Amino acid sequence: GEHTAFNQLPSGKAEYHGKAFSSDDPNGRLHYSIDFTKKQGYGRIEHLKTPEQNVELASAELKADEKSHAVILGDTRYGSEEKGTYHLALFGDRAQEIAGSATVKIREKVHEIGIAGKQ
Amino acid sequence: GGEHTAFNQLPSGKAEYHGKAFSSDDPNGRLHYSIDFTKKQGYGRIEHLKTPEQNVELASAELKADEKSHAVILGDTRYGSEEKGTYHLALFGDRAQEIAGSATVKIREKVHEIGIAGKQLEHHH
Repeated sequence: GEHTAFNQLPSGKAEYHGKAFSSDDPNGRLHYSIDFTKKQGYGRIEHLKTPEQNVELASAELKADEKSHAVILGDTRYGSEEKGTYHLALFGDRAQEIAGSATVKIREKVHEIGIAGKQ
Repeated sequence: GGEHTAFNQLPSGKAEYHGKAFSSDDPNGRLHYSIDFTKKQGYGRIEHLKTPEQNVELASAELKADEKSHAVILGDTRYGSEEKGTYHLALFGDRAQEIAGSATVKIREKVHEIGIAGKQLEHHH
């Protein structure tokens, strides 16, 4: 439901699975891990038909945005090279859900990928 | 080519963006978005998604620099004037030719993620 407030973050670690969908491919999958104690998250997009869109969602810090909402802003990578960025927001009293998006630049073309996951 | 617009490379005037709005179950929506570069404000709307409540207003929000000096917009999503969530956009190209990001819409305690992307259709001063 509501955005998880940064100063209301649950304790420990969480694992998320869900969908990754581009404008022409609704069939990708998201895997994402959050360590609430270390304030860190990372994951990956998989199963999109374009191999280069199956990016690593590189290790990034869990921080507050200007509305005090718990967010993660990180880099997207493919073969260890930076391809763009991703933005995730946490939802629920226990950060049960994550949603946001990722960009992947392929041959000077930017691809926008919607991402969503649940514990 | 395809790089983030640096906040100090922003054009002036106003630009209109048209493009796609796509949820995990509906790839056929449309984005309309206006950026007033002089006032550093943007707003728009999502339309043509089959679920009426997903056709949100992307409320007026500030155009600012992110931590990498990239031009971005973070604002609220609304439907019937009520807040439904938030949206984020990033600007791409040396003249902010494109925008891409996403919007969240909460419907009956369920959060819906909508991918959004647009290209400059019109620019005036």
